[PDB]
Amino acid sequence: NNHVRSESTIENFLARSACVFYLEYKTGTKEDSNSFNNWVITTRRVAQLRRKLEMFTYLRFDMEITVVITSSQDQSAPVLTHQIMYVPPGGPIPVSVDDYSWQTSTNPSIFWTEGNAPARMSIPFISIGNAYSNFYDGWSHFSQAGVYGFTTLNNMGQLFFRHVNKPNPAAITSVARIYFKPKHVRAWVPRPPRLCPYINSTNVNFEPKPVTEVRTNIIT
Amino acid sequence: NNHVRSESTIENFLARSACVFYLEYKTGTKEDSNSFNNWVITTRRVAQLRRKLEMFTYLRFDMEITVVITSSQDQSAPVLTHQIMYVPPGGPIPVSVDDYSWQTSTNPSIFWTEGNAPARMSIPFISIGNAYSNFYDGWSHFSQAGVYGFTTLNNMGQLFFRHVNKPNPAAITSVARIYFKPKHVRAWVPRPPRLCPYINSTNVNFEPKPVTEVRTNIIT
Amino acid sequence: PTMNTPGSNQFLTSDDFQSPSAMPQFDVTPEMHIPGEVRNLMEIAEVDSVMPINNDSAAKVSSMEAYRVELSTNTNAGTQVFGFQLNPGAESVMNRTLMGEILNYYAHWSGSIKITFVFCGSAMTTGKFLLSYAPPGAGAPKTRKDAMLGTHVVWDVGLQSSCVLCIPWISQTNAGFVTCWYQTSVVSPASNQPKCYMMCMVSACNDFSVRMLRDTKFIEQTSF
Amino acid sequence: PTMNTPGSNQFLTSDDFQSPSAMPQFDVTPEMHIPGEVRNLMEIAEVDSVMPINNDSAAKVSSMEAYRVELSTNTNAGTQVFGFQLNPGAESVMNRTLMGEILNYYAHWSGSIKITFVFCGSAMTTGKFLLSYAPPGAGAPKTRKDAMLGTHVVWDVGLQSSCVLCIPWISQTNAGFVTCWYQTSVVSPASNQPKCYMMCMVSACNDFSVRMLRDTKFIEQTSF
Repeated sequence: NNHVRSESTIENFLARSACVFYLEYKTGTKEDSNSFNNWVITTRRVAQLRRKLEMFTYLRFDMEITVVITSSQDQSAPVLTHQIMYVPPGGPIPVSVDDYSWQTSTNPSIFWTEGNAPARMSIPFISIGNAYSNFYDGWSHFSQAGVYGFTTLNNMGQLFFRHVNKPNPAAITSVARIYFKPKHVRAWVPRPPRLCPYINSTNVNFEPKPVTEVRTNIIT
Repeated sequence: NNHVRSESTIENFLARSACVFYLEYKTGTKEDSNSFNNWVITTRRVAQLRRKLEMFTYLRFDMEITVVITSSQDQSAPVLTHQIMYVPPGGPIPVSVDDYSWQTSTNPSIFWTEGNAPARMSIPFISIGNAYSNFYDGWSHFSQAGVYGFTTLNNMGQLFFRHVNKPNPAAITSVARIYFKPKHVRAWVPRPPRLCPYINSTNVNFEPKPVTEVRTNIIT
Repeated sequence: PTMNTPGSNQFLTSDDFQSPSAMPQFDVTPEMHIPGEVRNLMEIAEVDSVMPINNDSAAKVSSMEAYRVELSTNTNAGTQVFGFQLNPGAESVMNRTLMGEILNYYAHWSGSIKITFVFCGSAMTTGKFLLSYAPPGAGAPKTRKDAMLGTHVVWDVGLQSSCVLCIPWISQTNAGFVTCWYQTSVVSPASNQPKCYMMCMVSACNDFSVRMLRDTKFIEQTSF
Repeated sequence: PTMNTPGSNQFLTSDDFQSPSAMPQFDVTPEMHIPGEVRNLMEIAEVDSVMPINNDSAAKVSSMEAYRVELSTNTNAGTQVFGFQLNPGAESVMNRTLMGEILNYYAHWSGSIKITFVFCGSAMTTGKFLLSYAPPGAGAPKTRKDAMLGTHVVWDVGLQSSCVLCIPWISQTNAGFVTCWYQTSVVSPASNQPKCYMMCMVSACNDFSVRMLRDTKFIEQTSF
């Protein structure tokens, strides 16, 4: 080298795209069991991602969500249009393919057609708190008897997906895979790295593990 | 906070996209019953939208209409072209698939082909009045004996839709869904919020309702 | 550097760009000045409105009994008349009022609000009431003695015909309480029905803030 | 000149462009100052951490024996106690420490590190140890005589309760060695168990650099 480093900035230690989920849904009537599908935004799903966001106790960031979507027919039509709807937390949600929760005016939605560069949009920092909390040590209720940890803290919206075309002969099944990255990170208060494999996706519960590998003898 | 708010500006309380209609039409001859379809522009169709535009007595705005359109064939060709025609109020209108009202030179029209970003265009403020009226208290005729409320006030054009290709074997059915948002709103004179569910789409008619929920007793 | 970067083809609702115009000729109607103009929704959140206090089961269907609370000579000192949770947007006593209805279009808000009491009895009636306020995270007083030791304003009816309490620190159970208590029984001139009434009004006070739009819960779908 | 040049349509992960915003209205929560802020990952690489030295087979399952090494009066002068390869990121004696764990997120790093010895015995115990360092590309000393002729610091316990060696020229077998040797046997006051202990701590020193991110090897996939 010849100057101060800049590959170990907080902004470059984070802010890398990663797969976080994928899901399926297929053309069909509202009767059909799977014909819309949803994913709740959380960063605790993927172990690798989770590790690097438990380096810090508090974070605030905007995030970008890009969905890349493919489709294939199955054994024996016009180009399909897909709708991706973001529901901010505390909004209405659909329970079926046809509802007035897809017609609601306060839920952002992206209409996108195949053969175009994949849809994306950013979601700005949302929370009444001044940072997301990656550790919490309280209860939901005002007397201790609530739910321990991750209560109303770390609550973000959720996506929904459906086809926008009418059903037509021959089912089409789509697979949409979600990529996620934060941007404009700021971190406050560091933590020691996690040492034990994750168990639950909502608790810090762990099974005891050895600190380190054995050696053949301490002397050289 | 630390400064004056700006999420409760009139411009951000309105000016959000919302679904307002959708309709269907299909390839076919002029004999065929459904082969073109229309929608009259009004903002009283959707209850949720209607609520927030009856907050004020007078409004003036430009509007943007985006139509997102999908299509599917049905059981047993080149890319289809769709025409969306705006007819300003007091123009000629078609009564069938083939007329000289699609060939008229004074009606804006958008030709659009599938596999492109959805068509849109704005319509500028149109009315001889200096504001739209969301409440009116007169009659159409110069002596009271006309039609009460919403007469020649709140009259805007209407859209028409058809395929531009010739009919060909195997029907294609399209579904076009309309999104609408105003922009550059200005409001004058506020109103108290509506309390009773809407009945007619052209009257302020209502059925009496309780003011508020019951309580178990007024004392704590 | 390119113009075909990911997410450049898509229609995203609530994203602003320019758009071509259907008529780039006609567009012309000159604006005129019109009395009264609203440019912010906190200009109609600071307007007083009569809140309903009395809720029975038909004293709020016919609702001209909903806005007023009985008083009598019969009642003895140190018994409360009304009281409420004090939490607009979730307590039906002030969430269908003009001010309260604006806060159902947002999630998370803060500021202060001010309530107003108005005695509407006769001009020869005189009494004394002890108004009281409990901080959030503390139960309602159970006695006039308890209430008195809290924050309280002794409001003499027969001098003042109204009182304004400006209550800080509201935001959204835990939340304060407002309670009114007899300190003395009302003194009638000679009235043979001892019915005297008081109303209550509410409005947002000074600074107020809201964030993050969402749709109201009080209208359900289309039906036509 | 055109905007449709090869590679203008594609989604490339780790490529930065602007993107439209879902809500271009709400976005507002004012930042507040919060004590402690990290802006670089070398601000937590220069913090001391207790490294485990003692590794047996159950002196590291229950690991409160993992961080400390026995000493005794029984042992004779000129026998070594511990020693290690000195190569953080591949030697399990300091690669699961706070400092060492940061260097498993990068490939190729350099700088200097400094180790610290702390004697935690009684306040009447006195001995002398000969600490030693071997340059990279030379085997560990085989005798205290050999060690002495190398680089060595005679550390008197009974004056100093700690010593810091700052070892330059680490980067990634060949690599140095650190070894500790008795020079004298410990002198007990009258203690009937001659157990005395010493711990060791490690941290990066001054300038340090890393390049080229990669994923850690210590967590394996999802499982829920």
